[PDB]
Amino acid sequence: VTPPPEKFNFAEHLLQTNRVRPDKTAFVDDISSLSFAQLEAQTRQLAAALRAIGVKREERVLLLMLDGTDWPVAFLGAIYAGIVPVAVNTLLTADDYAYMLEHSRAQAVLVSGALHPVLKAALTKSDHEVQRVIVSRPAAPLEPGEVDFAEFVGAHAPLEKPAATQADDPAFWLYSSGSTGRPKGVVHTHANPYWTSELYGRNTLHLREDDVCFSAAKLFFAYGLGNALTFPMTVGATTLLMGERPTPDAVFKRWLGGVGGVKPTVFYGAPTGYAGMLAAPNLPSRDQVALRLASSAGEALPAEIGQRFQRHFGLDIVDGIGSTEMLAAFLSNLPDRVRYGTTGWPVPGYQIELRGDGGGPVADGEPGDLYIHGPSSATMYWGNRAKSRDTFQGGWTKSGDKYVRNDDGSYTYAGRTDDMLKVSGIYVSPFEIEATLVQHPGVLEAAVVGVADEHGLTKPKAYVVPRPGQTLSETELKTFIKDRLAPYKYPRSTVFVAELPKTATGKIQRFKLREGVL
Ligand SMILES: [C]C1=N[C]=C(C(=O)O=P([O])([O])O[C][C]2O[C](N3[C]=NC4=C3N=[C]N=C4[N])[C]([O])[C]2[O])S1
Repeated sequence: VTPPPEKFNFAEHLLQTNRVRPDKTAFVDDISSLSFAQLEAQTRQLAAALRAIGVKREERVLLLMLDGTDWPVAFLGAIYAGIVPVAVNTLLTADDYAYMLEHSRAQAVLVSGALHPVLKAALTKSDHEVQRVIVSRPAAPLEPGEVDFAEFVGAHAPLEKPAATQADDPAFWLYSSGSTGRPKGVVHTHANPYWTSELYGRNTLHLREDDVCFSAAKLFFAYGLGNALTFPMTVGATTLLMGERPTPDAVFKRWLGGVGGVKPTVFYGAPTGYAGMLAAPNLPSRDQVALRLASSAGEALPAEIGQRFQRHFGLDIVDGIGSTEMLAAFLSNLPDRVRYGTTGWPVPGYQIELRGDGGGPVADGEPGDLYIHGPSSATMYWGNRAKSRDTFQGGWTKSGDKYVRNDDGSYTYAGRTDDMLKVSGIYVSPFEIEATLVQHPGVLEAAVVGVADEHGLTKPKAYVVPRPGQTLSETELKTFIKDRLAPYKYPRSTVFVAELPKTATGKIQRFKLREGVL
């Protein structure tokens, strides 16, 4: 793979690549579609619109939008103008967005109408620098100053040339959370999604022009950003986007060609999603779908889920591990080489290290801390030098995982080194859940650990000490957590206990809870 030139604008690169297929569908969702030509026009018109309102090169804008054909226009349009889009989760609270607006110093916000209310709350309570709010598909009247995304794009002539960016300049940000502290702004360069899209999308998955890509993982996830934007645009594939929550019925409807007259040939999701679909009553048969490749990421794929998917569809699930910091997978099974119970082999282009307790090599079969050296690594966490020093160490990126290398060169996941839990393939901090539970007036203490469910998938499990003298029923506690935590963070069960095992210094002995002692 030939490195990108030093003068390089990722958005312009993706546009140029597809000037050979102007009338092929680039993106299609429930209500709209965009050829590569139409996408290029609207991308460059949005870039001009953003510059016209005074957003200058290297400044950030907040991109808070459901998956839809407007999403890649917003993302590539900012990048084409040398403006840095900060692409964020659509299921967060006003407080979360308030912090992101201040931390990013976003100068404009591109928001889906359905998300305007939470953004309104975030703008009102924050010390933001937002100059303009641009609402894609408004769901309510427009407040003074705000503009409709389609009118905004339609009102400016396409920018004549891209910003003269370098390949190592920041191009976009994603946020990722550790076990405590604020979400971390992961800064990715113009080069990084070129490397992931060439090394993984093209050379590992073998995506191609006649593919139709469909990702249960949303575009604001690093995984989804590759699956359904950078990978397909790199090979000219057509991408199906879906705004709504990715339930089995929603997914099946798309698999069967219920949207845009296209049937997906490549599907991406988390193992939890695959388990959910395999259990659905209306699982399609192979003759009904056009899938040729099924990708999985976010959490380890239990062998039995892959085996059941293979037995039903005649297709393996290809399990790879990536991270927000590395942007896409660096360890992966191959489409024609799958070993269930492992994450496969290093992606060519990435060097992998397992380090022991002195930082040195570990022997095959023993766990070590995983570190990755690859050309797609994020450069830093914006504004957090301490965590950046901890993570990005002179060419090597600490993943937070432990892995075991097998005799055939494959790698088996062996857990985290930080307490973080991956539930439905999404980061969850047990300390957040604990902190939420102890604000219930009936809870004295709480400890949360991860437990494998019947399918081998990790879920939170809560141990709660009731506050003496307070009626506390499981049902009232479930309702308490319903409106305070996103559903994927719900504890699978809650065990009420009279005490928690504690050292003798006030620390909960969480491993005894993992061990089943209570
Ligand atoms: C491609 C891709 N990108 C991204 C991803 C992810 O997931 O990211 P985040 O959120 O940052 O996270 C990371 C983590 O998670 C986990 N995983 C993933 N994948 C996997 C896993 N594990 C196991 N296996 C697999 N496949 C870990 O922890 C990491 O570090 S993807």
